[PDB]
Amino acid sequence: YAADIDSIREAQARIAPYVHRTPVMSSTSIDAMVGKKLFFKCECFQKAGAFKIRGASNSIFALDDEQVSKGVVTHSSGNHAAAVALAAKLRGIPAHIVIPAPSKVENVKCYGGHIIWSDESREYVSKRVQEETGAVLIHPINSKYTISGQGTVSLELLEQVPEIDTIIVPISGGGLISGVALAAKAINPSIRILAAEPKGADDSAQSKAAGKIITLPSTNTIADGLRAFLGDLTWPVVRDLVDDVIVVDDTAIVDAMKMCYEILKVAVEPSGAIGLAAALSDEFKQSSAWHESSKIGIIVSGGNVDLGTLWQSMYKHL
Amino acid sequence: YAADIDSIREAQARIAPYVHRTPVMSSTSIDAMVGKKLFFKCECFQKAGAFKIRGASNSIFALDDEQVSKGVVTHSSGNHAAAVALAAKLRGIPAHIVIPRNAPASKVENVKCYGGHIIWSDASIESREYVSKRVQEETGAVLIHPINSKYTISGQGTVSLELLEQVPEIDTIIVPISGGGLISGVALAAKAINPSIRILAAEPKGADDSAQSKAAGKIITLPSTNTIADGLRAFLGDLTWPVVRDLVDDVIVVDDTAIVDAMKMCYEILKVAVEPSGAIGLAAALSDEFKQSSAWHESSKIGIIVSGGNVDLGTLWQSMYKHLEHHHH
Ligand SMILES: *Cc1c(COP(=O)(O)O)cnc(C)c1O
Ligand SMILES: *Cc1c(COP(=O)(O)O)cnc(C)c1O
Ligand SMILES: [Mg+2]
Ligand SMILES: [Mg+2]
Repeated sequence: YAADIDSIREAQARIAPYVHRTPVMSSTSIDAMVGKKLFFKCECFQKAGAFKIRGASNSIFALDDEQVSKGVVTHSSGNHAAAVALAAKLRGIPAHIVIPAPSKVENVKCYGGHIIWSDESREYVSKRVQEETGAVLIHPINSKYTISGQGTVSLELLEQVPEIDTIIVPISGGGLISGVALAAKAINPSIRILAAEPKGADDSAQSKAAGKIITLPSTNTIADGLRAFLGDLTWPVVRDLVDDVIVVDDTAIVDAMKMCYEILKVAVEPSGAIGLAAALSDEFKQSSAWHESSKIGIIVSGGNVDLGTLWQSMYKHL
Repeated sequence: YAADIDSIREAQARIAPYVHRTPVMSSTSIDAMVGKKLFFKCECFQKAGAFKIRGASNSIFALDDEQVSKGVVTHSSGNHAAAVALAAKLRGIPAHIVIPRNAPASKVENVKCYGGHIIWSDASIESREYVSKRVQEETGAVLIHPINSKYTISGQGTVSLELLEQVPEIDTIIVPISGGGLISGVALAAKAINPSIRILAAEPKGADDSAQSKAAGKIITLPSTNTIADGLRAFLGDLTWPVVRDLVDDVIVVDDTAIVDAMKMCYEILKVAVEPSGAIGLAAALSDEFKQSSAWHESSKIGIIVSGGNVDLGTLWQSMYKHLEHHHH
């Protein structure tokens, strides 16, 4: 596979000065609903509001002196942008960030990212910047270094809760779940890894059922971080090391988000709540994975969400 | 004073099996805005969504078997109602919770959630008290104070025992104030551990009786209150006032738009789903009043007590359910 336990441990050593060891939270009330013990790995509390700084940090700090000196570049409309900007700030090198985009821009400026605006056009702008500067491209999902950084989530989780027997992971490009599964399977081959995916962007579930990478002409989900398709380095992990993809609709995602805010008191983004929706779902509850499970890790992947509606009403109230 | 370091340590041992040791969080972004290092003590992650289970657990578990046999009773439209119901549930005893009939549906649900025996009342304090008195007469249940008692103050002081162990370098603590139970416990424990620690209250402009009381040199009340900080509308009690008078350096008064700004920052930067009352410590830390004060110049490492996360976000959810439909359309 594109990463392994060795590369993941190298990642952990490399990024440990720069990322938070994020907390695990639980709730007896949610536990009762599911009928199992849930452990929420809170990457919403990671630097920049999501897990992606791990992969971005590993990618950037892994570059030698010669390479990194040209800066880094990426095009992104989401959490990857801020992650690259922060990782580059920590390394001391420029980050050229081609946007787009929603708030997610403010997070890049916060880290001194050099924003180069896009309108196709994303790739052309990213392409021109690369040709002229030589800046190294940092991938949101599909590389050894970001997969490896992402797997550190599993190293921490299994230190924090060593009896975890199943892990539910949100899926988009599959970087997070690939790193998580690779690290976890290496520490304990009997751990079950399950993906959580929205109905209107259910390519990963289709892919697994079809035995081949499926792409979709469009996607239809409020889980804005979950609209990508699998890459050629992540699909093999999804195919071989992930038992199943639990598919849930957006209403279930919102229902789960509501629970995160109201019960856990964690201000997650919709994409970060989907693991809980999966754990609450009939599809999961009526399955063998459920019957065999006892202690389930849930990766709460981020918390970057625009709640401007809320604030407007409050300021209107006066 | 009504409590002391020994009471608070007895509280710690008594409640340790029943409450969460809550985490401390920080943010380099917020630190740069204040110009200081902030440490958020997250009582929003405490059982029942707030710190009050500490005081309520202490009060309930301190009782002997016969005392508790007739149950416990309180009156509250807020977080205290649920804290008493939970504490009572943890010991396996009845809780008579006197609630006004017009109390938020969310706060009633939090009581039902813990199996509280609800006794309904009219909205005035006099009504709540009249009902609370009759329940005590009919049952002999023992009254659990939200603010003004040794056991409640001692339980609240465990917040400081944790926080000062978790971040020993803390030199100032900003604490939301309403009846003054939290800040009294926090101050008594913190000062005993380190008498040079600065304790600051954070209070809404539309409910600034603690600030008025400090200036007057005795307990002052207001003819009404006017704040979105719904847990901060009470007045000081005769056991909390002495501690506020002697051990709290200053009351930082902020308006409701500052509170909303600080709540927004809690959500967007810290990723913590606080209630408005729980954000006021950050509003205080961000204020001109604080930044131009002597306390700011003297301070370096500042603890902020994030006191709770129980807030009705119905408006958010309604908009989200609407948005996902349109999105599929
Ligand atoms: C990108 C993202 C994911 C999915 O990550 P992949 O590695 O693309 O599967 C999940 N949650 C959040 C918050 C994200 O930003
Ligand atoms: C009650 C309450 C306070 C105030 O506590 P006192 O002991 O009355 O000063 C602060 N924050 C929250 C969230 C509360 O419920
Ligand atoms: Mg998908
Ligand atoms: Mg007041």
